[PDB]
Amino acid sequence: GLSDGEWQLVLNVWGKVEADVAGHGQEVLIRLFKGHPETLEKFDKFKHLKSEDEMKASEDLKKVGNTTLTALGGILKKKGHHEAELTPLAQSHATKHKIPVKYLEFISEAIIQVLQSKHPGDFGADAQGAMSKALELFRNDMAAKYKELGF
Ligand code: HEM
Repeated sequence: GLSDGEWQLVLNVWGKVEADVAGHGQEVLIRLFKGHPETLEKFDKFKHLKSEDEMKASEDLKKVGNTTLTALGGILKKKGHHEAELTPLAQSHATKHKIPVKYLEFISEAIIQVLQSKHPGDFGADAQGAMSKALELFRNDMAAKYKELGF
């Protein structure tokens, strides 16, 4: 339940992400791995990255980051009516990448932390609150799909 007004602030912030998705994507993943290092273990391609300097140099990290944020933007733009963009995501993350719902909370916070560090003048009190409700709706739908898949 975001109001139209909140969907709008979400989409205005998202616009800044879209002017550089791969740079924001890389920062988001280095923020999650620095803050919850155990999340790094689900990424077989990144098992072996040892420093922030190796994460910054990694070509595959830039790509997964990019892919992650392109898929999130596609959902957000649906404004809550994302059942179909969401199912395949839940299927893959539940059954193949095996991501627990808590990890969805860690990535939500890295996303907020990156928007906050990069766009402080555009990520005021209002945009913070709208963004945060949108990520929460996203986690709650994911969790519901998980339960339904029997996980
Ligand atoms: C914003 C929430 C997320 C979105 C939108 C997202 C999106 C995606 C997409 C679109 C793919 C590629 C296709 C697929 O396998 O479904 C992918 C792959 C993957 N995701 Fe996520 N993801 C999210 C959260 C996470 C989290 C929190 C983790 C682990 C902590 C994770 C782990 C993985 C792994 C291990 C892969 C395979 C990557 C590879 O080596 O190519 N995802 N993700």
